[PDB]
Amino acid sequence: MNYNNKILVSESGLSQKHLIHGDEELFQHELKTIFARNWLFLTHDSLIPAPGDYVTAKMGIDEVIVSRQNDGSIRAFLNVCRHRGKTLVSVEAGNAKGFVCSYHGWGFGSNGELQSVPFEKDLYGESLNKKCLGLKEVARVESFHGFIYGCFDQEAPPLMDYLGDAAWYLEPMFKHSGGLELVGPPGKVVIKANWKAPAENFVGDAYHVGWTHASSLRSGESIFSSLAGNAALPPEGAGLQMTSKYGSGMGVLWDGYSGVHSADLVPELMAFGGAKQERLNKEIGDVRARIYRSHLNCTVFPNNSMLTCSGVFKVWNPIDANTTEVWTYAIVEKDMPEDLKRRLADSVQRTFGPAGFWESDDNDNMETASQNGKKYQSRDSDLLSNLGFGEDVYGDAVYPGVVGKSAIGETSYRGFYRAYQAHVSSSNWAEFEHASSTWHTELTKTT
Amino acid sequence: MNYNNKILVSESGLSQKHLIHGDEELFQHELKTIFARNWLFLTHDSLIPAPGDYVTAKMGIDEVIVSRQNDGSIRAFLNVCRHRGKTLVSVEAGNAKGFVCSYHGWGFGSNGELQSVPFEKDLYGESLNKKCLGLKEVARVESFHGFIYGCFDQEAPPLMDYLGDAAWYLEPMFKHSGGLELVGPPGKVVIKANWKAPAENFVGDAYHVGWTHASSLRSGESIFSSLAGNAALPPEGAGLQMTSKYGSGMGVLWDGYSGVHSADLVPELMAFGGAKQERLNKEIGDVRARIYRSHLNCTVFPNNSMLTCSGVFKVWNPIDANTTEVWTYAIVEKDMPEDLKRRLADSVQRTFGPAGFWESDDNDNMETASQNGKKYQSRDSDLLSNLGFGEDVYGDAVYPGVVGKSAIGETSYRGFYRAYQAHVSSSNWAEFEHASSTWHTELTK
Amino acid sequence: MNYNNKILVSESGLSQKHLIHGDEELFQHELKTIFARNWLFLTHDSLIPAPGDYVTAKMGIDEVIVSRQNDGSIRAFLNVCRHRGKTLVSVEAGNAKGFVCSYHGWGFGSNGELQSVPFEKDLYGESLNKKCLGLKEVARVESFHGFIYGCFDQEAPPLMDYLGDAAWYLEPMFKHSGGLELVGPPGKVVIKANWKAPAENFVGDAYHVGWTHASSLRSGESIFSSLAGNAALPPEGAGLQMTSKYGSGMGVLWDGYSGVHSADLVPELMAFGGAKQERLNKEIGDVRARIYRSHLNCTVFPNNSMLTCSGVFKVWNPIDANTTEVWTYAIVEKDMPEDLKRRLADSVQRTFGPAGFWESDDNDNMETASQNGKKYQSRDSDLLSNLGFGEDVYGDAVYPGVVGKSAIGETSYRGFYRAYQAHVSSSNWAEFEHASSTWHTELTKTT
Amino acid sequence: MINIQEDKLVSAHDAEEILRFFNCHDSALQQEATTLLTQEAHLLDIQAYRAWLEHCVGSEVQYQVISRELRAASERRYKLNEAMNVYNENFQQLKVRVEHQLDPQNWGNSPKLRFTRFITNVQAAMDVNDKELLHIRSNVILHRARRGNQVDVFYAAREDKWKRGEGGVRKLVQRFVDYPERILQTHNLMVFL
Amino acid sequence: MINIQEDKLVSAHDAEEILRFFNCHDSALQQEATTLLTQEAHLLDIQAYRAWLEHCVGSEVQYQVISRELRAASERRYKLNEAMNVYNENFQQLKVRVEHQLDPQNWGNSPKLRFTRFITNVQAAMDVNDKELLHIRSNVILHRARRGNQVDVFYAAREDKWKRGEGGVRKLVQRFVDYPERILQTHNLMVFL
Amino acid sequence: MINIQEDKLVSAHDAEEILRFFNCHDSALQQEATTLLTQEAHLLDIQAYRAWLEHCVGSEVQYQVISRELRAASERRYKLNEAMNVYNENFQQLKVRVEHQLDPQNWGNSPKLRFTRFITNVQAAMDVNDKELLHIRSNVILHRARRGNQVDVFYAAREDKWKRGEGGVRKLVQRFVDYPERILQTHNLMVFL
Ligand code: FES
Ligand code: FES
Ligand code: FES
Ligand SMILES: [Fe+3]
Ligand SMILES: [Fe+3]
Ligand SMILES: [Fe+3]
Repeated sequence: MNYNNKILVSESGLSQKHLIHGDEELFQHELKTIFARNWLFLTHDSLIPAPGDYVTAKMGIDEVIVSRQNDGSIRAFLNVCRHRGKTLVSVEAGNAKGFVCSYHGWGFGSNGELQSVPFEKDLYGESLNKKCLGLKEVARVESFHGFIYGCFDQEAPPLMDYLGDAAWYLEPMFKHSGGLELVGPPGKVVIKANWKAPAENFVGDAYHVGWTHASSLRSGESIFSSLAGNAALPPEGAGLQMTSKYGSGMGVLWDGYSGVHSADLVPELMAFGGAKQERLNKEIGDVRARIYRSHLNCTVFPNNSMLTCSGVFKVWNPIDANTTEVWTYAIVEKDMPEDLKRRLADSVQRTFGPAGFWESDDNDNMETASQNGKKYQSRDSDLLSNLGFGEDVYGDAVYPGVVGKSAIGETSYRGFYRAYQAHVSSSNWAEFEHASSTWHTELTKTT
Repeated sequence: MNYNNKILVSESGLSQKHLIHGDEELFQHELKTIFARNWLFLTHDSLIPAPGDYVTAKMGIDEVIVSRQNDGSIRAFLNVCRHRGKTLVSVEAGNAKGFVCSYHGWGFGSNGELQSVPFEKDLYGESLNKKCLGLKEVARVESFHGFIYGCFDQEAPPLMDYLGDAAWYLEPMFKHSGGLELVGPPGKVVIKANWKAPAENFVGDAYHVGWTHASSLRSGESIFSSLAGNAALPPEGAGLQMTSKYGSGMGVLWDGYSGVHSADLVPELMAFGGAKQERLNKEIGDVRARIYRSHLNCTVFPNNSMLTCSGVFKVWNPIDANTTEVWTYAIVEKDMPEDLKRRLADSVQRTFGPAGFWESDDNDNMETASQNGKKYQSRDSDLLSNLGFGEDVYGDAVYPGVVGKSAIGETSYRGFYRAYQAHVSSSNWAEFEHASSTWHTELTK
Repeated sequence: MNYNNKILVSESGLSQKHLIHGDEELFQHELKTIFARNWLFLTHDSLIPAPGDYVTAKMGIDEVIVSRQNDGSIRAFLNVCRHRGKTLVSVEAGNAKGFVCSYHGWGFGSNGELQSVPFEKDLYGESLNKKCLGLKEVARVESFHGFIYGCFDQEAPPLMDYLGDAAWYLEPMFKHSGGLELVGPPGKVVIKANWKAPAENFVGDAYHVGWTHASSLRSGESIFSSLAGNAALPPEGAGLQMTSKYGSGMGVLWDGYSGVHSADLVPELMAFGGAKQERLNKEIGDVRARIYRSHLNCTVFPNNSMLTCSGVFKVWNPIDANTTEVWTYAIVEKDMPEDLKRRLADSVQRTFGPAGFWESDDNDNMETASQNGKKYQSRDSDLLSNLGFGEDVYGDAVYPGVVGKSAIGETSYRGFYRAYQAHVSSSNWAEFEHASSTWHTELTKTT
Repeated sequence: MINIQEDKLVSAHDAEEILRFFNCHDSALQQEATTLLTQEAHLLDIQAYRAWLEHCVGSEVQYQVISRELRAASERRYKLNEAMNVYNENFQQLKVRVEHQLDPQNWGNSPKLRFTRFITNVQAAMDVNDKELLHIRSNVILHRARRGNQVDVFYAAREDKWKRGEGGVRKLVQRFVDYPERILQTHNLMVFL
Repeated sequence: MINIQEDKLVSAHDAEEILRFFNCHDSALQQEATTLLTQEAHLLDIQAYRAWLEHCVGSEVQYQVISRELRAASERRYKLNEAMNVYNENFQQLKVRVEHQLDPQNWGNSPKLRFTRFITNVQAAMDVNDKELLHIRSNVILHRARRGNQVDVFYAAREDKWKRGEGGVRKLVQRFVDYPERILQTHNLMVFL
Repeated sequence: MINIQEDKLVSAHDAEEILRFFNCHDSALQQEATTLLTQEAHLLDIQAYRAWLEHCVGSEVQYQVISRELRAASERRYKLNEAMNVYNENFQQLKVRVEHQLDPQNWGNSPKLRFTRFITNVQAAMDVNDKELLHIRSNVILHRARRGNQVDVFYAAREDKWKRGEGGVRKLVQRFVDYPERILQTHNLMVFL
């Protein structure tokens, strides 16, 4: 396939070829143009708080060691020995000042340096230049209110610029709330779906909720219960959608602070969020303080998704075009009572974890949409994402980014796939930039 | 590999490269030139008899919904939602007037039409053109005495012409008997073989029976029992083999109406076939009535095979070059007594179903011939199909097609792989027709 | 990839690209330039001693029938019927004068000829030319002191010349001991590693032992026990390494005749080898008689490895770039007491078989170095094999080949990968010969 | 007991079967049932099919294994044949299959197959009307290995009826299995469950 | 008993549990335990979840399945949350899960799922302090099949506490499972272990 | 009994073993056998290998697991070594293996492995000559999980001899396994079956 020429994504992101969810060759090309180029979620301050704390994370299909240094900074390294390529670390988290390869015993620091080699002096004498044999390092590591992202491409935009207009919507909860903490260990399950199926679902899909999640809505009695089985439509002005230059976007459901949690947790959550909203009105104004306690369904491009207020935090780790390893954490506001944090964390796993009754409703949707992209008569078919097109705006006085002023639409799909097509047909960030110079105009075109 | 220039099948179908059973890239090319172009078995009238009745079926690796319309016609659609591509139906059969996608609730009719979209008016307003958003339809759907076939290519020949000379041999049992019915549900099993292994085996292989099936022949005491372990050869004039333009072909074993059934069913079947043959002599003459009650081992190109009289009906659904999902049904004459239908159907599954003791004798043959097609030193080797070559005729006064006048031979392999090679090296039906203008001359050379 | 131009191994074999252990397209090209071209281990006289005796063996991914003829010679044939391609033989060993295909009954002789076809006269008449329908035959079948190797390429060098300088080291144990026998049946296990990982490990890796095998060294009390966990370094002059033109090479550990065997067997083995050494001094001199009772860790290019004195004999049968089927046999000296042969064979399997406690310590090394070679950031990384480089010699007065005069080093890696790179970038034996005209000079370059 | 109007996923047939065992859980019957199934599995595992037919199977046996077509949970109109028989055998049909297994020209049985059966969850209850007839339910995991690297594992629930014949020997008179995977991924179902 | 300074791979929790069963192996208790687990698995297998909740589960139940983060065998400093709850349910939380299973708009339950449970290694021991409380340990293999060719097999050790409620019916009051595979390869863990 | 001239697939060794259990199926022996194997499986699963060696294994043990070469069903001439021993251990050889498992520099045991064993089909019968010697036969499914997504399942029939030593404790004196898959697909056979 010629990725320079092939139109995988039509103009304004209105449709995509179904083969994007199944073609193995394109998957291998995404490893170059998507996962080697873009910012990928690594960990949180709360998981590696002290010097020498480390976790292992995926970055695409590569695996990296993410380590808190003695000076408080964070560095991340390929989890691969510089001698004969063995995996250096085989646990998920720990604390150490160095990592010893169990093959020939080469000793690396927490700072990635090759510090010792067994019998160096008798074997290599002075020949071994240890300064050039440190662990391959992730070039860019940056934080967003404690959420740590990595990028292998040194030319990537700063993480804040990469979040673009989406950062404005996230900041009330991520920053003005006092800050979030990530609750580990994550649930981990493999689904037979492309990584883009869940990514698109979380970025912009409020349409599916009442139908796909009808049974979960009706059994649990959460605040959206009345949507079960499409019995009702969310009222005029129930929410909004947005998207941004580098692909991130989200839906906003006004006031839904208890999110998907069942009736048992609703009252405490609604009281906690209402009280904090009342204090934030004075710090950041009514609109931003209301965004804080509004449910955000977001995808941070390419493959990190979240539900603020529900507290679900997801990493769609790519294995091959029909295989994805799903990592599920909980995110909680640091100043909540510890007992409420625990219950919220359990509730996140109950709804969206490995035995999540909401997440399990989505499996067949994700897996068969993905597997149908390998089928001969569907490869060249068009997946549609035109709902709301012609009504999105840019430059609004209140809400930044390309915005669709209604709760249910496909604005965020269009911006996600516009950035995706610009990456896949570019060789580097400069070319992405050149291809994105009219991004908001292309997305608001008919408007 | 350049499929315009690569000789995969030699001249006259005499040999094929062993990589055709193992190469994944040629499997992907077969999707385009074999499975998107030819007629593929879908279902029977007996499995979707009433308005709204539907089954799902595979067409190559694609999966289709095959539905009986209110006017009595049958339409088939890709089992894929027009919105974000979810699989629409997840059961094998049922009855409905529409199909709702459980992802966002789009509702499609049995006729493929997008009939409803949740909250259309508030969400899409007037923007959604539902007329252009019907399910992707199978262009051609046609019946052969109740047996329903589909084809995605609008330029294909009519199904009767595609059967070419094979139809003549099938008509006594499919048409002049009163008609067959297909008994469902099919047994379903995955084997680690290419779809061409079993297809070639059923189309023309009477050679392997006495050796491969020696133990099943000896244990069950069916009418071919004396062949066990190659103890005897079928007598002079025991049968015949034929092949046709578009690839279908079959062997005939005169008079073996109880086919592979064991001794418990032989007498009733033989009496039932002998009586109907006596009535058909007057309708369609001695030859055609005798073909009725003779055992036909056929493959309808590319991947549907059957044993008439034994009543085995197979679909070799391709998964990848070394994986095939085998669907086994029973076919039974509509006017048999219901109790004899039931026993015949259980007997089809007993010998050739998922725990078939005959079909199980073939697994290692199919699977290791297929897997050996991936091995370096065998990719470029030649699989031979030259038995009987030089003795086939065309234009015979009694038996039409390219016919070889003896029971054991490879005439039907050669026709099957000649048609296979003309499709693989052609871009459309017009080029197949130009590559097949001397088909019977190339085979009788 | 273009493999004339694609440079996978740097000059003097100092480093290799990590994708050589994971690239599926290179695996398919190794089938053509490694496994269709070189000599591959088949069997031993001791497993097919009588007329009609046969075994099945792999040659790369192909499977062959290896049969003792009536005249005492050995012939090998593809295990594939000439008719419609069914696997002919489905057992591992037996005795027969012919093989009948169970598909249509074609009957082939032990000499590969098509002897009978069911109902030939009535069906084929005179048309079938049986003389042209014999089983496809391995062109080249040769013996090294009872060890039978096969090669599909009629242009290959004679087996003795292909062993090159390594044959000198092997001959004291393989020939001057009176000869070895192979003890069957082999253990058979599938590992998720590239065939090169174990081949490299056995050819030249003494460095890993003390660290990788620390626990095996410390639990069993063998002669290398003091190396456990890198507590000690083998003394100056403990051993040597060598490599040769066609890739075979080995480490030598002076006097280690009981090899990996635990305390229970040490004293008997040491008495047996010392006594035989004392008689060999007169036949072949002190040096060669000491090589006889010194532990050799060898790989016979490409994928046959062995430990003399420990008695381990391995075949690393390639399945795909991360899958290898490991066959393990024992090798014993023919004149040992039968009860000793039995105990030595069980001890081989105990340490290096399917439940071998030493072999098990290597699994994670092999499997993760192999699997990391598929990961995006590691494909183009360099695996290092420069230990000892600049000290190897050639043309020594005592030890032939390219020789590094110390027990721990990577000389044998360099010579293995130099020959590997010359095969992969050549189309035939003449081109390998042209690319290997300065083989020892390139390897001893800075010496 | 099961209220299948409230317990909406349960079939009428499954609700009947559990009713039979939730009452009577007699210790002597359990031990007899366990012994019967353990010895039957032993014979089958070492491929002593003639002895299995002689000592464990009744002459009036109905040995049946079905595969049921996948239908909508809400289906009420489509009513064509719901299941096909993978097995549906009488004594003589079993004997043909045992002859086929022991025939020396059964090429698929060389090298010899290896079978290991795991029988669990044994429940036993006497029939109300026929006091010589014992209902035994059990689950089986069957592992079949052959030819180096071919491995097939079968899983199922078995509804049996075992009856005292002559000698006082309790023999299999009905086995019914509703095979749980609709598309087999074990190459065939040619094993005795 | 276990000396966990010498038996260095054993956890303190595992050493405690084995101490409870290695002593008292009472025959009547074993048979009661076996009967309880076999009937509970039968109900679950035929998807009678309401009946399971009514007859086998206590109102004070804690139904917990954890997934434990993988850490160095020598780790001593890192002490953040070790495990996450796949399940950590009270009776009402189970009831929500049962309603979600039986809802006719639970699209993933059409065609109906097929479940087969294999319960083995049953051990029973009365609690020292609470004489109405029985500790039952058992191991389960759970096979779930659906939609033609999806097949998921779960494996696990179950540490239960069963208590006599009213009626004299012994009901589940605590189930604890430390799920042995860290990364699930079964699409989800939506089954009742 | 088995007539191996008629039951042609049965080996002489398998015929002998079934003869020993088809007779005596003593209830007290069955319960003792079941308890022995369940406790032994429990110790092994929690990786208490020293305790396993101390409480379940006799000092005269022969712990043996073979892999048998695949030969023609009709083979009668080729008679070279038929099997190799994956295990063939005395007590001291088991001790070296247990040390190797507990050594802190056994890198493959970090993160800790997870083991679950499923023991079924237990048969027990006293030896005719040695009245302190009990023959126990049982089948095992062993699940081994490690390092996130490595999963290895082992299947086998075990032929054991258990003998009363001092204390009256019945201990393992012989275990024989003929491992059913010729080519292992579990990375190794480093588990105690
Ligand atoms: S591979 Fe890590 S020290 Fe050698
Ligand atoms: S994918 Fe079918 S309605 Fe959206
Ligand atoms: S495939 Fe061997 S005789 Fe036909
Ligand atoms: Fe959802
Ligand atoms: Fe056949
Ligand atoms: Fe090693």
